[PDB]
Amino acid sequence: MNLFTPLSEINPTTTQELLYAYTGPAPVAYGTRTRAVLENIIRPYQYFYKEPNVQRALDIKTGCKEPEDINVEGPSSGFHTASVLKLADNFFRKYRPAMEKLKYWILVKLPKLKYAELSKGRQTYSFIHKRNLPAPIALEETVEFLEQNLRRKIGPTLLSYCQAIADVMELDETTYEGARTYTIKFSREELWDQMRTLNTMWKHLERGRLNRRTIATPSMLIRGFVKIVEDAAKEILENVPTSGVPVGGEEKLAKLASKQTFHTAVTGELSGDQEKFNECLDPDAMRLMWTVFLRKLGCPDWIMELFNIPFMVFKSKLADMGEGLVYTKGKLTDRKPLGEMPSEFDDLVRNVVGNSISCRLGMFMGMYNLTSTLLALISIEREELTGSHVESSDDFIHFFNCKTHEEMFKQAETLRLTLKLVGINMSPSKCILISPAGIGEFNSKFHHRDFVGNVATELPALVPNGTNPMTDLAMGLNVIKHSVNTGQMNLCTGALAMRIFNHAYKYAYMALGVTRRTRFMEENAITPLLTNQGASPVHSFSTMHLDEVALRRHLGLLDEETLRRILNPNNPVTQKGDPSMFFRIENKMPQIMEDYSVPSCFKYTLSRNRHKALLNKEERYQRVTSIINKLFPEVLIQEASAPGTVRESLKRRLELVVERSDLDEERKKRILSRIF
Amino acid sequence: TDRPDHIDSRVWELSETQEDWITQVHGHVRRVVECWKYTICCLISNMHTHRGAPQYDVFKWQDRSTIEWICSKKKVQYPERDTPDLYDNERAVAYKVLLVSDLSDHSPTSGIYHDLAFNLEGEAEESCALVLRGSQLQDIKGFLCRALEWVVSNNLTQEVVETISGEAKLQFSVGTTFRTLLKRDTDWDVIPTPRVEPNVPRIEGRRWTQMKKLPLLKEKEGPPSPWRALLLGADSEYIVCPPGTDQEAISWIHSQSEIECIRESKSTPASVITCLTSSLQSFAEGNPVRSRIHEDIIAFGINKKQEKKQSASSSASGEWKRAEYQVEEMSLPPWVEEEMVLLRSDQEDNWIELEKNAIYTEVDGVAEGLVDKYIEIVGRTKVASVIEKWQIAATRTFSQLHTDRSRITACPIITRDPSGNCQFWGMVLLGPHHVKRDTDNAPLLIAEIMGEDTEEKYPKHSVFSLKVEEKQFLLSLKITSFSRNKLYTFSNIRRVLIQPASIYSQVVLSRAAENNSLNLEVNPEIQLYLEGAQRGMTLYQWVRMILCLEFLMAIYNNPQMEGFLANMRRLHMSRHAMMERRQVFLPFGSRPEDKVNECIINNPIVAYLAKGWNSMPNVYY
Amino acid sequence: ESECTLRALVEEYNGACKEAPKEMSKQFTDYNTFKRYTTSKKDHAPQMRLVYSVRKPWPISMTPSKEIPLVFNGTKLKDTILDLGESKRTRANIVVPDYWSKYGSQTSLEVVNAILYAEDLKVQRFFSTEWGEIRYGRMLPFRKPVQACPTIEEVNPASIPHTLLQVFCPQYTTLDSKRKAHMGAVEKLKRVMEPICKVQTQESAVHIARSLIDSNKKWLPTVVDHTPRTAEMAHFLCSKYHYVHTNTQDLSDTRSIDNLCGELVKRSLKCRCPKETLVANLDKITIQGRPMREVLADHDGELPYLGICRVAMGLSTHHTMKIRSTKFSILNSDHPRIEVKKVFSLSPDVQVTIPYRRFKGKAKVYFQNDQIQGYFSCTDRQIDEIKISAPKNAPLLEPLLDICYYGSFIEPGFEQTFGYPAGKREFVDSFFMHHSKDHKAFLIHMGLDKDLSLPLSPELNWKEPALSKVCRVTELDSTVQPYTSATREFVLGETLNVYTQHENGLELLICPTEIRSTRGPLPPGTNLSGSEFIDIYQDPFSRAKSLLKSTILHAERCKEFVGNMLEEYQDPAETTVQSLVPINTWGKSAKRKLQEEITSDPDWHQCPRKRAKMSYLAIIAGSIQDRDKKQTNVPRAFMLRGSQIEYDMKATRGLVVDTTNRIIVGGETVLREGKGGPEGYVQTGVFEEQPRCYLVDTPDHGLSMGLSRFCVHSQGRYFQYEKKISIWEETDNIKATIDSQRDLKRR
RNA sequence: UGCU
Repeated sequence: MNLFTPLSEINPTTTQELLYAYTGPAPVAYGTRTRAVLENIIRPYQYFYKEPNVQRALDIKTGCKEPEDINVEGPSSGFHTASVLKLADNFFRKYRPAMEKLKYWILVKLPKLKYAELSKGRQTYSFIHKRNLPAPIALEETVEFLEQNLRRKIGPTLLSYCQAIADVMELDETTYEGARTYTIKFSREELWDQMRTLNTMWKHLERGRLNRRTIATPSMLIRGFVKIVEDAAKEILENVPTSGVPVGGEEKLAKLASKQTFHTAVTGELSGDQEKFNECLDPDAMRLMWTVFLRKLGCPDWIMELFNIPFMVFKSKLADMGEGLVYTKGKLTDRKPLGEMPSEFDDLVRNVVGNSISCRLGMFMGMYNLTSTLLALISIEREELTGSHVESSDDFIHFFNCKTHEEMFKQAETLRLTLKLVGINMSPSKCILISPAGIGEFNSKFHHRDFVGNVATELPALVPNGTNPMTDLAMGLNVIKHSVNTGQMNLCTGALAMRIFNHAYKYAYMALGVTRRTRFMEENAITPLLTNQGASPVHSFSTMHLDEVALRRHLGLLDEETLRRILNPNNPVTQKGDPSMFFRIENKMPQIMEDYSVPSCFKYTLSRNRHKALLNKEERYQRVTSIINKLFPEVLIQEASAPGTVRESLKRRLELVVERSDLDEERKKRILSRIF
Repeated sequence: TDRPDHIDSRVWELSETQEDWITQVHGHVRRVVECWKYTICCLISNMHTHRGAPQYDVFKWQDRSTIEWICSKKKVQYPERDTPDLYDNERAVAYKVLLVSDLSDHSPTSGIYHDLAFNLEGEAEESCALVLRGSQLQDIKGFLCRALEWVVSNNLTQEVVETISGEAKLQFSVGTTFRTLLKRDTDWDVIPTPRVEPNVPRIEGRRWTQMKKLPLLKEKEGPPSPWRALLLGADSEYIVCPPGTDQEAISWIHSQSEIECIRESKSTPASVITCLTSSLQSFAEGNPVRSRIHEDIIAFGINKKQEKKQSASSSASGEWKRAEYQVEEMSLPPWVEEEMVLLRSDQEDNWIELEKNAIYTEVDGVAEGLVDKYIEIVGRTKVASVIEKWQIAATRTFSQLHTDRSRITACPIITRDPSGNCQFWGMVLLGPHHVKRDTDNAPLLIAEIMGEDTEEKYPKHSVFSLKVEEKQFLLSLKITSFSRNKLYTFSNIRRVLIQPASIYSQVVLSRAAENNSLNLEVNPEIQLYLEGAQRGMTLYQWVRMILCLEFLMAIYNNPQMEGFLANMRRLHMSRHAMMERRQVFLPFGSRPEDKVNECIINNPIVAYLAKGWNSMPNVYY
Repeated sequence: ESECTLRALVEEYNGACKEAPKEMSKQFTDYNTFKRYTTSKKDHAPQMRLVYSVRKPWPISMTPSKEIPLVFNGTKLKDTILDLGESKRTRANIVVPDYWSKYGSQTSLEVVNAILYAEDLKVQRFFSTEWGEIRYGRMLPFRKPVQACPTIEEVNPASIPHTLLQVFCPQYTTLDSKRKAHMGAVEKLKRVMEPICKVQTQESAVHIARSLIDSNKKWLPTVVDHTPRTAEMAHFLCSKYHYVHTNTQDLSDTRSIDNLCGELVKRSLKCRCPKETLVANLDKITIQGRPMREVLADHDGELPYLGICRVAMGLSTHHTMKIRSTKFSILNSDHPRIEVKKVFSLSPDVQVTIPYRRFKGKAKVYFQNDQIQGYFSCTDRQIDEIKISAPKNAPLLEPLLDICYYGSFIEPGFEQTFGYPAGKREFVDSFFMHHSKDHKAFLIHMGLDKDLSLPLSPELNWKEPALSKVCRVTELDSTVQPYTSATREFVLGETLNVYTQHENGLELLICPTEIRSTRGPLPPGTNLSGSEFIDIYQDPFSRAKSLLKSTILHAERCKEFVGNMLEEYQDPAETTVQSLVPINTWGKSAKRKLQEEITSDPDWHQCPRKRAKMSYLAIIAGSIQDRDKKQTNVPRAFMLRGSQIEYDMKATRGLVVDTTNRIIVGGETVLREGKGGPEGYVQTGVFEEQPRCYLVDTPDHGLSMGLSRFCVHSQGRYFQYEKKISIWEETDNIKATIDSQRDLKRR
C-alpha cells in the first residue's frame, strides 16, 4: 500500500482510484439465503434493548422506547415517539417552501399519477404464480385480478388502483381466472399474507463487501401504495438543502460544494455511514413523521390513511425464508427449515408462517430510501445543530463551523444522539471527523481541493454492449465522452480507453487477424471502409460525439457509391417483418404505409438462440398499440383522449381518413364495405 | 404551473385563498370550477354601464365587509350561507351562476336570488337565456367550450362531472376488515394519535476521542498462501515457434516434444498428461474437439459428484448439526515480492500494440502523444506480456463456451512477435461443460510453460519437462474448474492499464498546468516509503510497479479483496488528512481497523497490501 | 397508390379485431396504460454473449429475401434448412452485411443525404469551429446545467407538443393548438423533415423533430467566462487542465428581446403604478405571430429586463446580482439586504436622498469575476473572512472594490459624501474613481499582517511577495459554488422591482433605474399596434402603420382616439401623432371637419373607410401647430415628417389604400371585404359527431376561407368554431370586473 | 482453428 501513498507530486486522494480491484471478477452468492434472511430478521430484535433479549422483543408491535432505553454504545432499534413528533414539527416549521411543494403535489400531481408507472419496475414477486415475474406481467395480472373480483373497470390513475386494492381486501373469497383454464383460490387471510410477503433472494455481482447480502422484492399489492409515499418524499426532498438523495451526478457535486464553506476558527468535516440501516428503522416512525407533515399541512383524513397503508403493511411483513438452513451429520449436506432442529435462530420459530417469517421491527429492505432520508433529516432540525448536513439514505456528510473544539465535539455528539432518537445509528468504525475541514467523502466521492476524478468506476462500462456494431461503437464512445466531461478521465486516459475499446470492439466482430469474416472479405476483394470491418479508426478524441458514417463521408474515407449501399432503406439485412407508416409533410395523403428497413446494413439483429398466455396477451396488446399508432398519429405526441372504446374509435377514425382520401365516392364505398 | 391555460392569471391568483382546496374532494378541479364561475361572472358584466355605473355588481370572491356595505346601500340583505354571485341594476334581482350537468328538469334553488344555470357545453337555460344578451351568451359559451376542450384533453371528464354534480366519493377510503388486518402488528390506529407531548429529551452521550496514531492491520499466521490464480503470472514463458498459423505451431511443438514428469502433485495426477498429448495431436490435425478417453474422467473430474455423495452416505454417522463453515487463514507468502520484482523486468518487444486513434486537432495530438508515452514506458515489461497471455487465454477459452459439449476442446495460447514467429505460452483444455448459469464452474486442464518451479508456490501443479529443439522448458498442467463470469471478466483484462495511465496522466498534466506549458517528457521524482523511509523515485518506474500491483490485484479479486479495498479508503483518507497536520476524531466505539481485519484471511495480495500499510509510518508530526 | 395505404389499414384493423377480440372492449384512453406492455424484448447481459453470438454458424436473423444469394463464391450466406417459423426465421451468415457493402442494390443520393442529416450537421459544426490554441492551467470547475445540443429554434416546453402536431398532423388539431404552436419552428421543422419523413417512421421523425426543438439541459463542470453554450464540444474545448480558445458569438434574438423589454419597462415606469401597465402591454404585443408571453417563456435568459418581463408573466429569472463586471450570489444570509434612505442635507434647497444597500446579521456571498472565484463572509458592514481562488500575479482591484460596494463595507462613501451628492449614477462613478485612485480603505478595513503565507499583497495583487500582507484573506481551500435547493419564486414590486422570497423578508434581485443599457434594435416582426407605446418604433413608417392598424381594425379605439384628438384630451398616442405630422397650420380645419363629420353621421364608427377618414382628420388635428401663422384649410394629403411617404384622406394612394375589395395599410391588407377574421372566432361546441356545418381540413384552412361555421377534428371530437360577435375580449372584461370590485372595495 |  506504500506504492499508493505519494508524498511529493500528487496526494493520496488522487490515488484513491488505485484502491479498486475492478476489471477483476465480482463476487457471487452460491447457496442458501436462509442464514442471511434469518440474520436480518433477528438483528432488529437484538438491538431493541441495551442487553440483547430476543425473547422479550418478539412480542412488541410498535417499537417505541424511552430515552433511557436508547443504546448509545451500540445499534438501537426503535424510536422515541415524542422526539419524532417534535422533530417532525421542527422540520415542518422550517423549509416551508418544501411543504408548499408537497401541497402542490398532493393537489395537482397526485391525482394525475397513473398506475402504469408501476410497470417501470424490475422483477416483481407475483402473489398468483408465487414466483418473480417482470413488472409489466405482474401489474397486468394484478389489474385483471382486481377487475374480475370487483366486477368493474380500474381507472388509469394510481388512486383508483389503490382503492381497488383496498376494496378487494374487504372480500371474503377472491378468485383468479387466467388462460394457460386454471383457477386459484384466495381467502382474506391468504390474500393478506400474499400482500405482506417479500420474496427474498441473493444479490449477485456486488462489489465492495466481504459478506453477501440478501435483497427482497414486494408484490404488486403494495408497490402501488409505496409509489405515492415515495413520490411525495421525492417532492419534499427536492426542495430541502439537507437532502442529497434526489440529486445526482454533477448536481450533487454542486450541492456539496455549496456547503463546503469553512470560515470559522474550528471548521470540521464529518463523513460517515449509518450502521444496520434498513433494520433499525421502525415503519411506525415514518408513519408518525408523515402524519405530522399532513396534519400541519391541513390535509384531510383519506390522504393520511393512504400514506399510512404501506408502512403498516411493512409492519406486518412476511419475509420469505430461503430453501432451508444447511445441516450436516458427517460430510453430508442437507437443507432443513428453521423449526425442524435447533439452531442459532430457534427464538424466531414462533414467527414462521409457512415458508415465510414475520418481523415487526425494521424495514428489511430499501423500499423507503426517500422516506428514510426524510426521517434522518427531521432529526437534524434542532437548536444545538448549526452545521450543514447532507444525507442520501445512510451515507451522510456533515460540515461544522464552531468557535471551539469542545463546541464541535458537543455538536457531533448531539448529531449522533438525535440520529439515534429516530432509530438511526452512526457506524462508529465508519464515521471519521477531520477537525480542519477540507478532506471528506460522500457516496464514494473524495474531495481535497475539488472532487477528484475516480477512474475504475468507468471501466466496467468499457466492454462492447453486444447489440450491433453501430450501436456498440456509438454508446461506447459516448460513455467515454461522458467520463471525460465529468472529469473522471482526462485526455490520455480518454484516448487510451478509446483505443482499448476499439481493439476489443474490432475483436468481438471478427475484424482482427485471420477469421472467417476477414477471409471472406479478402477472397472477395471487399475493402473494409468501416471500423467494425477492420478499417483504421476514424474517430478521434475530439470526434467521440461524431457518427462514424457521417464523419467518414465528410473526410472522403467512404465514397458515395458505397454510401448508396450501406444506407439503403430496403436492404434485406435489416428488413422489418411488417409494413410501417410514414408521415408526408404537406401532401394530399399525409400518411403512407410501406415496407421499411433500418437504413444501416450493420444494424442487424443477433439471434438470441433460445405465464405463456400472458405473453400472447402482450403480443395482442402490441398489435392493438401498433394499429392505434398507425391510425392516430396525434397520440404519438400527446396522451390519448379519444372517447369510446378502441373498436369504435378506430372505426370512426378509419372512416374519416377514407372520406379525406381524395378518391372516387364509390371507391370509398367499396373500401368501407369490408371494414369489420 | 398548475394554472389551466384558459384560466386568466389574475383569476387564478385571486382564487388561491378563497377556499381551502386541500380538504375538498378534487381540490384542483374544485378550484378550476370556481374559476370558471368567476370568469362567467366577469363575462356577464362585460363593461356594461347604467346611469353612469356598472350594470352588474359582482359579489363573488369579495370581502364580506364590502359585500354587506354595498348590499345595505342597495336595500338588500342575504344570509352568510348562500350569497348571490352578482346583482343586476336593471330588473333588480340577485343572480347566482350555476353549472349543471343537465339543463332540463331544473328548478330554482333559492327564493332570494335567481339562478343563471349553464351546462358544460356552454348552453344556458331558458330564463337565463332571455335575461342575458346574445353577446354574453356567446362569450360564456365560448369560454365554457374552451374549458371543455381543456377537460377532454386532460381526461378529467369524470372528475369535472362529479364536481359539478355536487357529491363525490372521498377519492380513497379504508373499510372495516382491512383496517382490522392493518392494525394487527402495530400499537397505533391508521392515523396514529399518540397522547405524549412532543419533546426532545436530553440523553447522556459519550466523548469523541482522537486518532492520534494510525491503526495497525492484523497480520494472519499460517502456512504461506499458494499461487491461486487461473494462470502462472510472472513465471510465464513461451516457446518461439516458426511463423505460421496455430495448427502449424501446434504440429511443430507436438512433433518435436519430449515430455517427462519431474514433479508430481496429488492434486493433479501425472497420468493426465495423455489428455494434453491427445489434444495436441488432435489440434495438429485440424480437429480441435476430440472424444473422451479413460483419463479424461480424472483430468476433468467427470461424474465426481456421484462417488463423492456415495462416499458421504456410506461414511454418514452421528447426529445432524449446523454447517459452521471455516476458511483457513494463511500468511503472506515470500513469492509476492518476487512476483512484483520479476513482473517489472524489461522485455525486447512492446507487447502493447493498440492501433492509434485518428488525429485531427492539436488536442488529439496531445492525447495521442500522452498515450504513446505511457505505452512506451509500460509496454516493454513482463507484466504487459503476462496481460497479453491472460487476454488471449481467457478469450479463447470463453469463445468455445456457451454450448453443451460432452467432448474435449483444446484452446491454444499463442502470441506472435513483430517478426512473424509464434509464441506458445500454453494450452487450455475445456472438458465436458453442461453449463447453464453464469457462476457454475467449467472443468479445465491448464497446461502452460513455466519459468521456475517452486513447491510451496505451486503445490497443486504437476511440473513436466519439455524438450524441444535442444532446449529445456517446463509445463504446469494444473486441473482447475472456472466459471463463465470470471472467464468473461478476464477476457477484458486489458482495461487494467487505465489506472496507472491515470496516475501518469494526472502527474504530467498537473506539471503542464502549473507552469502553463506542456512538456510530455517529464520524469519527476516521487517521494514514497519504500523500506519504511521516504526516498525519491522516478515517475516511470512508479507507474510500472503500479501497473504490476494493479494486475496482481485484478487476478486475485475476491470478496476479501473487495472488502479490504472498500474499507481501506477511510484509512487512506485519514492518513492523507494526518499528513497535512489535520487531527482525526472518532466516535465512542470507533475501531476502523476491524472492518479491514475481517477481510484479511488468506489472500496473498491483501496481506501484501496490509504489510505495505504497516511498514510505512503511522504517526505524523 | 393512395388506396394501398387504406387497404393496409383496413386489413390491419380487421385482423386486430379478429386476432384480439378483447383489448378493444377497453377504452381508447387505456392506450396510455397498455402501450407500455411490451415484454419479451427484455434481455440480460448481451455483452457476455457477443463474442460467442458473432461466432455462431448463423448469427444474424433476417426476414426471407431473395436479394441475398444462397451461396456466393463458395460461401453459404443464408440458411433455410430449419425454417421453424418460416417467417422472420431464416438465418444469415455474419459476412452478409460485408457482402452487402458491395454487390448490392443502391439508393438515391437524396435518401442518403436525408438519413445523415443531423449527423452531417454535427460533423460540419465540428469542422466549422475555430480550433484555437490550448491554454494549460489549473481550473476551478463550475457545475451548471448546459444544453446538450444546439436547437434550430428554442421553444418553451408547453408549446413543443403543439408545434409537433402542427408540423406532422395539422388535420387533427384545433385552433387553440395552432395558437399555442411556434409557427417559425413549425416552418423550419416542416422544411427540415420534408425529406427526412420519407426515410424515417412516424415516431422516429416525431422524436427527431422534438430533439431538434428540445433543450435537454444536463449538468456538467464548466469553466467561468468560457461557457461553450452547448455541451456538444466540452470534451474537446474544456477540461480541468486546459481550454481551447474559440470565437463564437451568440447569434440569438435574446439581445433584441432585452431591448424591447427595456423599452417597455422604461416607458411603463413613467406612468401610474407601472406593474399592471407592463402586464397589460405584455399581453397585447406579438413578436412575429407569437404573443409576448409565449416568446418571453421561450427565452430563459440571464438578462435583467428579460427577467423583469418574465417575472411579470409569472415565470422565473436566472439573473444574478452584478456590479460592474463582478457577479454576486448570496450563499446564505440571516436577513435580506436592507436599504437605507440616507438623506444628504448638504444644501437647504438642494438635497438628494441616495439610498444604499447593506447587510444586517451574518451573511456569506459568493463572487465571480473573470477567472477570480471565491466567497466572503460578512457581519453587518464588517468583513470577517475572504477566500479567493485566482491566478497568480493577478490584479484584484476591481473585484475587491466591487465586493466593498456590494457590502457597503468601506466607509468613505455611502453614508458620507467625500466631497454635493447628485444622482445615483454620478455618486457611484465618483465612488469607483475615488477608490480606484485611493484604494487604502480596503487595507484599513481588513488590517495588515507580516505573515508571508497570506497571499493577498497590500497592493491588491495575488501571491506577490511583500513585507506585509492583508489580514483574513486566504486561499480557497475547497471548491465553493452557489446552489439553490428550493424552487425560487420571484415577487415583482409595484415599481417593477424583482424580489426573491427570502425567509425573513424579500431579497432584491433586479432593480430598474440603475440598469444601464443603450437602445438596440427591436426583434423583427414586433407588433405594437395593440399596445399603449407605439412610439417605441424609431421609424415613422412603422409608427404610422401601427397606429392606423390600431384605429381601423377596432371601433372603440377609433372612438377614443377621435374623442381625445378633437377635445385635446390626453391620449396614449400623443407622441406618435405629434411626431408623424410636420409643424403645420391645419389643426383648426381638421377639428372643424371632425365636428361636421361627427354631427352628420353619428353612426360613423362601423365603416372602416369612415374610420380611415376620421383617423386622418384626428391625426392632423392632434399635430404640433405653429403659432406665428394663420390657419389654413386641411389638405387632401400630406407628407410624413422627415419622410417621403404620402398619407391621403381619400386613401387612393400612399400609406393607406382603400380599394372596393380590400383596404391596404402600409402595403399590408388589414381588412378583406368578405374573407377575413378581424373580430376573431370562438369555439362554441365540442361533439363526438360531426355538426351540421362544413368540416375544414386544417385549422389554418378554415381560417383562410372565413366561413361562418366550420369544424375541426381532434382525437375523435369535433370543434365547430363559428364567429365572435362581442366587441370585447375576455381579458379586458375580466380586467374591468376585477377593477370594479377593487374600486368598490376602497371605500 | 490467428486481438500483442
